Amino acid sequence: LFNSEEDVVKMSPLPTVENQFTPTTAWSTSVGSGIGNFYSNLHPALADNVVYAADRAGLVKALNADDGKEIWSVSLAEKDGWFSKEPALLSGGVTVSGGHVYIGSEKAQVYALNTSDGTVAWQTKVAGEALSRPVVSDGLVLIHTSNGQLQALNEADGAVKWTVNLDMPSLSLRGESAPTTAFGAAVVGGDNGRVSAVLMEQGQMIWQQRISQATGSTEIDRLSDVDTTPVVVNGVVFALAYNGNLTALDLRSGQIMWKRELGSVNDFIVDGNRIYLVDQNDRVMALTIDGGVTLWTQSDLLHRLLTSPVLYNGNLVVGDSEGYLHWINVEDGRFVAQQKVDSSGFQTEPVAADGKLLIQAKDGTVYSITR
Amino acid sequence: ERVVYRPDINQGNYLTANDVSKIRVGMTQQQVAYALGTPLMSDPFGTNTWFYVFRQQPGHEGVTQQTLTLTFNSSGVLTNIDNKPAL
Amino acid sequence: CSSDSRYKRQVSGDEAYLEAAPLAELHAPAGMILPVTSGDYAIPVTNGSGAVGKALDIR
Amino acid sequence: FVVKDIHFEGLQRVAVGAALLSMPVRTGDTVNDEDISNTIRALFATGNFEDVRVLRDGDTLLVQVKERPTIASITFSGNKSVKDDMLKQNLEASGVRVGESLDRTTIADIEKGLEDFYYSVGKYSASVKAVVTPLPRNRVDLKLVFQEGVSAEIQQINIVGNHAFTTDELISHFQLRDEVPWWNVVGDRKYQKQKLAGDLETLRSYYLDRGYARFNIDSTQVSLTPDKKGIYVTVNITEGDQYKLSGVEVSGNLAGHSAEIEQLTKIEPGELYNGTKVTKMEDDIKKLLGRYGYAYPRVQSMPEINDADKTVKLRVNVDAGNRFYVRKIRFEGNDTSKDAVLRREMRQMEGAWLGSDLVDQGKERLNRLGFFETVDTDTQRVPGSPDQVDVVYKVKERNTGSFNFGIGYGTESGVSFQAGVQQDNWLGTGYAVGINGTKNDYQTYAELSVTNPYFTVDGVSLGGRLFYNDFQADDADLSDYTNKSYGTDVTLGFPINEYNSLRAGLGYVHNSLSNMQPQVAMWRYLYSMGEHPSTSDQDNSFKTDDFTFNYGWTYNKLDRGYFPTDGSRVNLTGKVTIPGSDNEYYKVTLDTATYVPIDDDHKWVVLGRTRWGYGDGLGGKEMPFYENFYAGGSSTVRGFQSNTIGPKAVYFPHQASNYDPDYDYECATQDGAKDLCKSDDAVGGNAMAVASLEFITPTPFISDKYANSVRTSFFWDMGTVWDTNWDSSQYSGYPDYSDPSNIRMSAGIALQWMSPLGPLVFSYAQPFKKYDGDKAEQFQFNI
Amino acid sequence: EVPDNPPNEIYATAQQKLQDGNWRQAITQLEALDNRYPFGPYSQQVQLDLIYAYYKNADLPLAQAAIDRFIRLNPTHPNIDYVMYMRGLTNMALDDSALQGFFGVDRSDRDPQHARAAFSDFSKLVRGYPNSQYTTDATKRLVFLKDRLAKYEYSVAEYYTERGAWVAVVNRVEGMLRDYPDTQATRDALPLMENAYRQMQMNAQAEKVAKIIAANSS
Repeated sequence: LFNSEEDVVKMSPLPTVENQFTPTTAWSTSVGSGIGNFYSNLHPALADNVVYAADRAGLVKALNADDGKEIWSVSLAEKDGWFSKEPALLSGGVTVSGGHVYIGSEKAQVYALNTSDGTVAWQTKVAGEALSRPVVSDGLVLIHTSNGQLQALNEADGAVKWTVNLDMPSLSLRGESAPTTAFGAAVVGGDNGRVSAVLMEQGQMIWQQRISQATGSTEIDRLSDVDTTPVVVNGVVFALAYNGNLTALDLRSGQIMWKRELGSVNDFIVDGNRIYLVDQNDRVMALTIDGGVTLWTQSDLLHRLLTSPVLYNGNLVVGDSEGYLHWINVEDGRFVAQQKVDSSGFQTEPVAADGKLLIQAKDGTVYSITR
Repeated sequence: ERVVYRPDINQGNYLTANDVSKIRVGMTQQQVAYALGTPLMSDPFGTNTWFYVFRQQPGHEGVTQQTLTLTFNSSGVLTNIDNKPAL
Repeated sequence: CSSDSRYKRQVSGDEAYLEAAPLAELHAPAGMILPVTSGDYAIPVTNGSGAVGKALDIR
Repeated sequence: FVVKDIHFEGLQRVAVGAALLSMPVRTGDTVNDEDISNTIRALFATGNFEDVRVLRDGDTLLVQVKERPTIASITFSGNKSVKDDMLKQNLEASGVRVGESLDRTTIADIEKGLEDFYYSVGKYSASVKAVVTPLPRNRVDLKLVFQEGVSAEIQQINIVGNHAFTTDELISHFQLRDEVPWWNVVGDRKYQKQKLAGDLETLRSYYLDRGYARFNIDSTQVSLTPDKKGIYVTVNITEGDQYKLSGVEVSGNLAGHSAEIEQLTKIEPGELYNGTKVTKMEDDIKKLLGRYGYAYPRVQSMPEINDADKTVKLRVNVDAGNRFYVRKIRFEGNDTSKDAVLRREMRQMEGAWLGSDLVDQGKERLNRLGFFETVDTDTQRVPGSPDQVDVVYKVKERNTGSFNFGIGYGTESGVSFQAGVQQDNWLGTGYAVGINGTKNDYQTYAELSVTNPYFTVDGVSLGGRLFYNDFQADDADLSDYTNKSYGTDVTLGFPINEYNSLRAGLGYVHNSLSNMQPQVAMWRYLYSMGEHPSTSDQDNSFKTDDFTFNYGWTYNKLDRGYFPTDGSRVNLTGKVTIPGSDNEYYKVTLDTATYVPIDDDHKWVVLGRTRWGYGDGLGGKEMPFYENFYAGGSSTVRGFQSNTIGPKAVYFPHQASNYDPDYDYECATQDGAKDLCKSDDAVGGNAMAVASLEFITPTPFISDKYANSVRTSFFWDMGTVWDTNWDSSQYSGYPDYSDPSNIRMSAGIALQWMSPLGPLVFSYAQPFKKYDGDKAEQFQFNI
Repeated sequence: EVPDNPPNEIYATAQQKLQDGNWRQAITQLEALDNRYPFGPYSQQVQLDLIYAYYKNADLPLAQAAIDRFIRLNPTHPNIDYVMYMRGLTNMALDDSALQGFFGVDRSDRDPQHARAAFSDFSKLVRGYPNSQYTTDATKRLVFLKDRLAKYEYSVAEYYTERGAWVAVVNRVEGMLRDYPDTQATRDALPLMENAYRQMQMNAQAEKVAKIIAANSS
């Protein structure tokens, strides 16, 4: 009966599968799930020839980022507990700050995991785990946590610096409202449609600003994935509302330079004056910083299960949870290359770092991609 | 009859002996009603006489009764307390 | 349409509610005047109008 | 200007002067072009005028209006399992319905609200699309198009602030489902925030019992996962600590019954805090003092949480109230029957104190009534007086009406017709009459019994059954075992308690066996009576007048009178005889039906119906074989046909019937099978042991409106009838029917529909261990 | 299954499917007017034949539903007297209108929970409308419905004489007593509460209620 009951919405799959820079992987190291069906903040890292990627239940794996071959392992699957061996279940992405790799479990346990071997250099449980990747900077571990609490910890023992409630939504409205740090203030948005700024070195609100609508009397969408962590250029700060409603505003006051309160725009990088975006229906678009004025758009991957866009090999690089990788022009605006390097597929970030291109699929995690 | 078990005659609506100590001739109806409230029987045609009468058959060993009537005047003030037993 | 050549403008079961007389009221002894009138029995009598029961017009 | 006339164009559903009364430009008013423009917006502010075009010719107005009533259709298109009117209530929450007005400016907002309706239930994945057509002379439409994709599906709960207990073990205690295994499919995994709140209180009780007086829930947060389905949950709790229930400090208006209370509040001091049992024990006094007269036993417990030793101290604070509440009762609606039998099952009587429990025992034989579609109550306290209440029992009565008939074997044999009608003490008498009479070409019948079960005060229910039978076996008029019995018998009921209902009586079982068929265990009873007949003819004759004497014990302890679920009821009937009978025997059969629920809402409840037996004499006699026990094709037995499980009618070589035509009546007859043949008929035994275990199961498609007597039931009927006196001396080639391990096994299903024409049970059954001489009927259409 | 007509035409189909006799057709065009045309000034008259023709297939309470459709939607009308009389008449036939009493046993034990409300309606008819065509006939109903509750209560007074709450004997009489001074049932339960007094040894209070009986011998 139920193999035919559902009125699901069709994606525009992939017009113009391209290869002008003929894309291919440099290895295939499926470390493993990873993601699967389990939606998590855990995103890989491509750094120092040490693949700081992880699985959600099992072994910590450092791979050499030249071949995908393993440098070391531990397993921070917590060896016993209530039942046994306690799958990792990370509430945060991979944060590697110094010799400590700060990844927060959904046991609210972030650990100063050694870049050397994975030793917990110190451990700390927090007041509820994270909806963001834990922002470890400036002597602090700024964690946008699930209870709306911005629980800044020490990065030396986990001594909790300050813990205040953020722009808290009606439930866990899932959004990475990670406080990016700039000019002394930690700018944190909020999963309740508003935005804010907070003095980073003491946890004190510079301002908190309502932007747009959210759940509760003006309810918003359930399927869209909004980057509520701003890519912060100089104090004209460019940030989304939680229903993707972009707004250019001051850091120190929040005064709106311009805004894109017109849609649940998904993900973004600030390319100087080329604001590249993903629409809520997974329609790609370029915009500018002087007003969101379009350079180009793309509806080839409409409703496709895309990741956040990155810029590498002079093209907009992105993955999807169908395991396709896409290369769209910096300018207009269609496919320059396309690679379906996976089929389990990417929910986490395509890491256009290290002069390379690392990913994490649902099981087919660690490949480095070339063109 | 020569029967061992019998479904009973039953009632309640009575007073404890403390409630008989709660009452005295000269009390108002209200003075009864502050402690014993309204009766389940008052006197409609004549005076303000209250009643708290109890009945019981204990399964064919006879049938018993407690007739607790409370004779009042017209002024609502207690005039006679007849706590009449069974039979 | 279907009956014992009956049952079109009439009552099912029995019609006991018309054929009786008013209830034979009582003449109380002197002094024993209970409030037996104490019910809701504001039933005022007036000679208007119309028939009774089955014979009463039903448009 | 001052207007001469106003033109009211196009209204057709609302009154025309209602447009004038709403007009501030009315006739006789100084009417200006500002108020003309004000009439445009204000009749738009009526919401009913699809356009308001106020103009005037110098002074005489024309307000040319299209109207936007009548909303004629609100078409709900796309909601497959979602019923249409629950969206219409949100449409009604917008002030919009059939007959209203349809302002097409406000489309998407209530579309957002109906998506907010879709949001709230467990979906969001549906657009809505209001389609409006105009219709004759005014009317407008609302076709609403639903894009019903998917719902919010439970992914995960996380209980943060929990320290000792697994999240997953609480899932097994919970109602929110993130787990249905493929070999444990026992449910479905969807959201509702009340299953949230209940599982909070499940956990709240789950920490109330273990000790955690310091337990609280901080909050909980569903991950609004970006997939329009994903429900990952954090549950912010504060487990606190296993504190100790170390003393009960009961106090208040204790009314001199604290020992009765302390019987309830027997705790262990130093026991870990179990406020769940306190939550029970706090109720128990409100039964107990509610029994004691106190209609409002205002009771406040307090766990005085003593953190100094991590204990709690159970303060209780009691306000008792008044006692003598039961002044009078009201009923509601027994329009087929009597109130006084409902009053005689309402033993809560007036001129008493409040037995709150005694109120409810009045409803137990209302529950043992059978004529109840609910036993349901309105308890109105008579105001101004705490000695006065008037409970107005608002119920739903149960329905009547049934007739059925069977067919065959007629229209080739003589005219077979059976009479008898049923309307249930007859449609509300309390004093019932049982009537039968029928005839085929072989018999003429006259059957009567009268019953007054409800003249009495005890619970005595006598039935004296009188009968004349013309049993003839009109083959020629003979030739196939006549068995005639006419006279009188009695059965009974009673109290010893109000559960007890003593069934007993007298008998005149005047059995005149003539022209008997030669099966051997027919002569099992006839060896005790001393007949020396012809062993191969059917002219033989045996006459007894079994002056039988019934006694038993009906411990009528079964929940409902139509659908019971707990307890242990007997409905027993048997007989022994005294010096004075033709047969100094005993006939005992026994039934056993204990009901205990596993499902506490009782949708899953066992159903018992077995039949036992052990029959013999008090020295020198035996139970007769027309009173033998016949199993298969019956209530307790399925899988075998009518009168099949048992000891067997093992025929002798029938050679003469005194009528046997050209090759008929195969009773191991002369005309075929001239032999001592164990044939296909069960003679029955003196020791029965047969059973059926059945089960209450609901259906997730049958409407609850009438499902109180719709049920699916399953069985495995296991057992045999044996005969402790079935001798192996004559039965050399015939099986040992004295063994309890002749155990026939048949298993199957009942598929019951509430048919308003009587019980129609079409039962499927499979005789896996189908013993000797048993027939098979897998599609049994028997009862 | 009925389409739209001119607004003066559906009256005839209401009028003449009322003249069919198969009762599943009459309401079918009675209702077919006021749905398409509720704005007619005669739609409340359509209710008058509706409450009328609702009775016919033992489908009663839509009459009471259409009785209140006359009331609240329409403030000023004299035909509430019909609506008030059909109110109790709907309220009565729920109690005792079956033909199961065809063999010599009537139905006062059958509980008049709605013919409780029939007394409410007929009391408001005789006070709401004095000279209307239904005031006299409802007054005939107000006589017995009082006693219809009485013998119902007297059955309980018999039942309390049966079971033995002799206090609850006299109250079941007293509930019958204080409301109405007219029934013969008031006369005959008057020794039973006094038989209750005689069993409760209130023989004088029995005699005092027999003193009430004494002048009531008329």
